[PDB]
Amino acid sequence: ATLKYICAECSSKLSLSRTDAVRCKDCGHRILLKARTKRLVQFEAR
Amino acid sequence: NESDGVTHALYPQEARLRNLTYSSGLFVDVKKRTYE
Ligand SMILES: [Zn+2]
Repeated sequence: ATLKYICAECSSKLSLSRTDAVRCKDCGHRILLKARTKRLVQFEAR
Repeated sequence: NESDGVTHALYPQEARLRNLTYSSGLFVDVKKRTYE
């Protein structure tokens, strides 16, 4: 059950927004990664 | 100098990514002594 964001540093699926901060959960680190779609992406191998 | 939760070691990797300014601060040793 889900993903939205990631901790640049302490490596750990976060998931949060607005009035929420922009920090973390078991690293207090202020940099955050978006995190990959599940819509599947295709490549031509050319 | 933070937004909130305050004053922290900064590595160069993070200053780059947060648009920070890899800075340290300056401290003198001051003296009051009286003369007009
Ligand atoms: Zn973290």
